[PDB]
Amino acid sequence: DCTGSEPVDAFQAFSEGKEAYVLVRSTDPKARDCLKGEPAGEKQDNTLPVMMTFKQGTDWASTDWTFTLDGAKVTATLGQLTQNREVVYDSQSHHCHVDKVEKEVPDYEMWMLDAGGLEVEVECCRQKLEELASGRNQMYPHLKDC
Ligand SMILES: CCCCCC[C@@H](O)C/C=C\CCCCCCCC(=O)O
Repeated sequence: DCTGSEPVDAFQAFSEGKEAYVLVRSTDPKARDCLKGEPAGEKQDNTLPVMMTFKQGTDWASTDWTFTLDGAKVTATLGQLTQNREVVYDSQSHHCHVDKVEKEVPDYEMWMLDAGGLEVEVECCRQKLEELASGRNQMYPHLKDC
């Protein structure tokens, strides 16, 4: 069945902001190499401090974001930058989840704890992403010598 955590809750999907999640799949041809998200503090009200990292060529890169959580919704802000996402799927143990990136032509992403194990859950996330983004070429951001 591949039934995951329901109802879907962004905070729960992020392991209550106690873990780092890496981007493993994306329909975005602009997806950044090694894009990783990690907690950078405790949960301020419905907001969560997050440090996003990635690699540009051989150089590591960094940015700080404020996540605003509302159920399954995630509003990420940095300066004048605002990114809206909706966690559409969340694995049983909150090991991996699938996001819809809100925009003119929406993109879909698969994030997961940076660890092995719970491979059936990983497969389920992959399956849910295929459903949401069927027919879309996928990129593998974490498979870039990260
Ligand atoms: C809080 C731990 C991180 C969980 C991962 C959240 C995942 O579902 C995606 C949610 C928000 C991602 C924000 C995207 C920010 C872009 C980072 C790269 C860049 O644009 O510079």
